[PDB]
Amino acid sequence: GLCGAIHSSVAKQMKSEAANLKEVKIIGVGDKIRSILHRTHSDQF
Amino acid sequence: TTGRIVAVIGAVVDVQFDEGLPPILNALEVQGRETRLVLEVAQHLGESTVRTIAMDGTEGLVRGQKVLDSGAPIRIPVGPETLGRIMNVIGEPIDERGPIKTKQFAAIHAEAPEFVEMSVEQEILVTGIKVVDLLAPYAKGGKIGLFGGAGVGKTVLIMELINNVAKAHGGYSVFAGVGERTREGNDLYHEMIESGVINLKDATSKVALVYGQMNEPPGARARVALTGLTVAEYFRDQEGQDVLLFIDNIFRFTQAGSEVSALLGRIPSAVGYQPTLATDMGTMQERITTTKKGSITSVQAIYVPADDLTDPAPATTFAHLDATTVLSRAIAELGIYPAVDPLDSTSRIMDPNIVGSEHYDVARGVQKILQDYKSLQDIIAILGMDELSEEDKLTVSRARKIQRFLSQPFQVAEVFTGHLGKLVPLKETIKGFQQILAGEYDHLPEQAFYMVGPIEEAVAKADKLA
Repeated sequence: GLCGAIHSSVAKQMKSEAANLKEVKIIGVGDKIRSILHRTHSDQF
Repeated sequence: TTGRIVAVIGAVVDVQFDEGLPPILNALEVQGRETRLVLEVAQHLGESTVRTIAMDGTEGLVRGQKVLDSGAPIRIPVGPETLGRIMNVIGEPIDERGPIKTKQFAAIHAEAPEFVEMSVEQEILVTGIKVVDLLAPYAKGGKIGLFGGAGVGKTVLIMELINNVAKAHGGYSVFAGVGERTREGNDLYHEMIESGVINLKDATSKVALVYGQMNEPPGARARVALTGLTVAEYFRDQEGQDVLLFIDNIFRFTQAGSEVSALLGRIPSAVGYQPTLATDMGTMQERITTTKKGSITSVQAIYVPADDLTDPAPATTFAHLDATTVLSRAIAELGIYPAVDPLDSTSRIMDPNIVGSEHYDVARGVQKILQDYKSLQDIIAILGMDELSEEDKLTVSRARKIQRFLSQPFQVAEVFTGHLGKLVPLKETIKGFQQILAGEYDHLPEQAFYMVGPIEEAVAKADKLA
């Protein structure tokens, strides 16, 4: 972390898609994504 | 009775009498002077000597000089013939328009209305100022106080209120300039003339002016408040009138007291102030009040030294108000005017059973979000917003938009805001703040909310910002 909004940005747009959508399945490269757009979507990993 | 000046130190003149020692508070006239020099007795030092406070410069006095007991305390012309006139601590006209020809004369020292004489009606006084109306609403016949360090907005706020409230008030007004700038008295007088609240042609003036400014010796500044006060008391009780009483600045009365106090020979209390600070504020503040006979809505500017609100002067004044508008240099420096601190201003009317729960819930709503923003600020300060939670960042957005929407252009400050003064109606304030809270404008930019009246203008500004 400590890089402004690098993670929150992708996460923000990531939740947006999963919502607007067709089946949903996701992958996160970099632990931060797995901790952020996570809980709400673990059963979606 | 004729006494003799025994000692002179600044404004403390000690006079000795041979037969007939004047009681405390009695006004004596010094003999042998080009102009009137009234001395107010302060205490009996024993040995037939009285220690007094001069009401004007004491230069030229000489030990052994003769002094005459006036037989009473400073007395001043009271009645409707003071309306539209400018007067002194000692009640003489200073507007070069002749004598104030009144039927009665009142003494500036009176006791405060009794307990049984008190009133408890609580009516909201809408001013058109967003922050004040929403968060620390004033009240008819109530006591309001505007706390402010140097150059923060106390006077501009009094002016705007004079404009927004005094101007359309059925009933009289009394402006008492205590220890402030002379130019201001002059700025006001002429302005009052212009808008016709002061009429030099007819008897239609609705304002009486009393002044004891920054150029007077301490004793004058220590008593003019009492003098403006007395004028107001006449309309209240002798005519059952609804009065408006503006004082700029009541802090100066206390300061004046601290100036003579060492001379009266007193061990100082904390911060060099006089040990009698509270009682002096008290027997004076307690006459500035509404009663069963009449109503006094009073707005008092309270200068805060070195910006320290823990200063004995301002500190001791909170307890006398019903509503307080605490101005902040920090806010002012952000460009928010009026620079009112939203989490530090209060009003005994901020009760659901008085302003309605709609009002009561928006009010507490706004404060809660600003309080929340306030705690995030420490971290925002080193690391900015990045590390903030999506949720936390929304309080921050809303808080910064609420903070801006609390500012507003005053007619009186048009020359500086570069914008036309606005007066927002209460329901417009309750509303505009609801929506903000409610997320109905999370899309607009902050700048849209800065310096506007009604919310509708904030939306527009947003379009113009494109």
